[PDB]
Amino acid sequence: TRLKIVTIHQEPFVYVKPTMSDGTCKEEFTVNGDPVKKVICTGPNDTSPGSPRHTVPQCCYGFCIDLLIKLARTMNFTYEVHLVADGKFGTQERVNNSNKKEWNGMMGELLSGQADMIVAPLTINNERAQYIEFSKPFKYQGLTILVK
Amino acid sequence: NGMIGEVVYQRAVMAVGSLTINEERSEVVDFSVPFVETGISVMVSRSNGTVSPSAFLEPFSASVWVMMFVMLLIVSAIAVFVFEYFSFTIGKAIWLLWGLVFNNSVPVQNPKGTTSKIMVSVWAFFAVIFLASYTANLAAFMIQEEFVDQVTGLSDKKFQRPHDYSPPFRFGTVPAGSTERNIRNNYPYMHQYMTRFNQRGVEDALVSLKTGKLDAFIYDAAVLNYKAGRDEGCKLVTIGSGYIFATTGYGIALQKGSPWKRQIDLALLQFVGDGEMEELETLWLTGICHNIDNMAGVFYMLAAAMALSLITFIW
Amino acid sequence: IIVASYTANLAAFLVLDRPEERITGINDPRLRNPSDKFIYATVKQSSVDIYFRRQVELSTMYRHMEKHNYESAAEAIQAVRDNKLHAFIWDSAVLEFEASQKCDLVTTGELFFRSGFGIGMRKDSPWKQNVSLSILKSHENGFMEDLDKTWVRYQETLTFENMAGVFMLVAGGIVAGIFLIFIEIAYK
Amino acid sequence: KEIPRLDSFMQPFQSTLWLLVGLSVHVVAVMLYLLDRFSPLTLSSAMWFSWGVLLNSAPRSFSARILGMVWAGFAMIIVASYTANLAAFLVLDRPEERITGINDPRLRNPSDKFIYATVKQSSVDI
Ligand SMILES: *[C@@H]1O[C@H](CO)[C@@H](O[C@@H]2O[C@H](CO)[C@@H](O)[C@H](O)[C@H]2NC(C)=O)[C@H](O)[C@H]1NC(C)=O
Ligand SMILES: *[C@@H]1O[C@H](CO)[C@@H](O)[C@H](O)[C@H]1NC(C)=O
Ligand SMILES: *[C@@H]1O[C@H](CO)[C@@H](O)[C@H](O)[C@H]1NC(C)=O
Ligand SMILES: *[C@@H]1O[C@H](CO)[C@@H](O)[C@H](O)[C@H]1NC(C)=O
Repeated sequence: TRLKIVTIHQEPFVYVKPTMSDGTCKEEFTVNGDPVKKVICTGPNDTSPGSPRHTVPQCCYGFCIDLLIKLARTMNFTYEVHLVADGKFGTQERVNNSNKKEWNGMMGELLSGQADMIVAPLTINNERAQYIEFSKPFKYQGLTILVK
Repeated sequence: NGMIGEVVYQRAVMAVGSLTINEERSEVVDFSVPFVETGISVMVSRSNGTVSPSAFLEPFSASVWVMMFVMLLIVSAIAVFVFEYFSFTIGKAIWLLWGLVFNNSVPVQNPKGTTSKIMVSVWAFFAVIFLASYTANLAAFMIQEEFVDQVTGLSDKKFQRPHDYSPPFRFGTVPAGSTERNIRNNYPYMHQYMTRFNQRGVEDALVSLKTGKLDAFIYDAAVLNYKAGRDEGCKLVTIGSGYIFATTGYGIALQKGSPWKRQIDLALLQFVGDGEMEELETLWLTGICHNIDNMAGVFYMLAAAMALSLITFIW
Repeated sequence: IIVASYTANLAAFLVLDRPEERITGINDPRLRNPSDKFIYATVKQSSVDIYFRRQVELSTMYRHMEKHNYESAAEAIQAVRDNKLHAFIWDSAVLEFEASQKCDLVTTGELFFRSGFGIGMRKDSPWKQNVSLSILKSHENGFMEDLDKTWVRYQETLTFENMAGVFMLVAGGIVAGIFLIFIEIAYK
Repeated sequence: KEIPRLDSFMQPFQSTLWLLVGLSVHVVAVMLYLLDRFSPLTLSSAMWFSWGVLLNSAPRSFSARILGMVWAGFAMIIVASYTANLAAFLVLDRPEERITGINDPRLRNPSDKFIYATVKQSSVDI
């Protein structure tokens, strides 16, 4: 029942808006009258140079939030939406004990048991699927170059 | 039946050949990872994209047009002032002005107003330069290569009933396929319209598209893309890239409990993540296939001008 | 003949010289040996970084982007918004939504590494199989379809560039000509 | 690929619009003469002036000058568009009429149209 959902700030998928009065979300609409279904998440301002420590519950919404709403409509469970500590995916970087490369980030918080499910459009590659199981890819998306 | 009848009934181990991915095949056996982005699409006959717009005023002169009429009325009022300073230019300056814009053999008068002649000369040089710029902008509108589509959705207004549209269209698939099961999982009425327009095979429908005995054909995306890259004359080109579709993929269905499955999935990840799959796509695809009169709308505006002249004619 | 040459020359200015001004072919080794003006970056600790480190020819791009590691992609958005960047490898539809936001941010046509995005999962769990079944149930219907119709499909060379300075200069010439008309009327 | 040189003036081009302009200026003359009879050598002069509007090189038109100015502006914008698309037809008429190198996927499965061969027993064949 308790599903600690972790997420990173994705610019089209995870919109993080501060609460209006006290822990509340504004019932904003889309371009066709459909109201925006936000959720209560726990997020900081920035990383450690940005803010020293200021993590508040705000309103997270976008795409994957309504996707998890569709999941909870589908299957009988509850959840717990929170954010990721850093602003990284989490790679196999070295730990200071005689150059031993381990994982961090979203993978480092998932394998620590602090997280439960990473609802994020991560690039499925070899070695991350070598260690944990993934889901089937909902999004079919490539890579390209942005210019001016 | 088929590969499903061979693998689920354990007469075959796996199907290393390509296979569509849908609900019940994922229910009976477990696929591999989707190694290629292969949804579904519809091959059409031809978009018939001709570079001619129906309108020529509002897509071209919208913000220029207001300032052009403002400067036209200013120059005409100045000509009225010069004609009243020192033999028909009381209110008829506008027809003279916009006839000397084009110079289509319009005999008006011999101007003795020197200020009128100077303003006509400046406005005539201005008329020459915006006529040159408008011809240049018509060339610039020709420069891009566009194509006008007709069916821009799976919920298209043609798909309700072809009695509303004066050409009746046509579309069909092959029997005993997963495409029909996907359509029946979408619309029973679409199967009702498709059952009367059934056909035999893929290349038979291709020949029907070549000869013009078929309009639309629902199939997978990348196979139709490969057939369109080898199309003769570059006519049979699909609309979009599966944007209005379920956007499935291709996988390798193994028996549920096969120990080879993880090694196959990691080998597919290794084949994708080094350009070797990109080398195979270069070896087995093609992408060289890149991207006259639509008049009488301004004739409808001409008929509206005739109606307004008949309105002003009676009084 | 002179003004016909002028009309055809004004037609000839807008003929498409400079069709594309960069090296957007990904296999072109000008990016393998870049310059100071080729500011291409990546997000720090990205999967694309692992994809580049996995191969053997991505050395110079890795050495350039390790001097250009970004915390977030919004840092890259602000940098190319301030024209500090020149190229960035990113997912297609997100940059399509950003091109719908601001038209100066333009993608390229070469679609490379057609990847799949799923959900980060644990190991063998009863909340994996029904989850994948619900994902496939989302695939079979138009749920991702109309959620793309909400904002992904929803976006948000004319006579207008060559008129403004023309309008100002012609209006100034008209006012100056009227002033000279006042002078010539004052002469007679 | 060497195609010899009418450039689609009237006979390869579709011949509807010239009859449309003829019938349109006929309707123009009909409504000009309804204006003439219901006036709030004249006939031949008004006909020749209707030709002279299109001639591109004036009777009493108290409300007919609007008709003349709309017809003249329409005629010049139509012939300007015809100049534009004839130049467009003769400039951008370069299709792909070759093989484009040895890496042509279209000749991987050829037909009896792209007839390519080589010298019998050549080293290029080896
Ligand atoms: C980012 O963190 C800072 C620091 O905790 C927050 O700044 C505080 O804001 C409140 C409300 O204005 C003030 O009463 C405090 O005095 C501020 N503290 C300091 C030390 O600056 C800030 O609210 C956070 N950003 C947001 C808007 O969430
Ligand atoms: C969900 O689970 C609870 C557990 O007590 C059960 O009682 C309830 O019937 C279920 N409801 C739904 C919506 O399936
Ligand atoms: C941690 O690793 C760093 C790498 O530079 C190195 O200084 C040392 O081996 C470790 N500990 C310290 C003292 O930083
Ligand atoms: C899947 O389906 C139902 C509802 O989610 C659940 O009770 C059952 O235990 C699940 N079993 C599997 C195959 O995960």
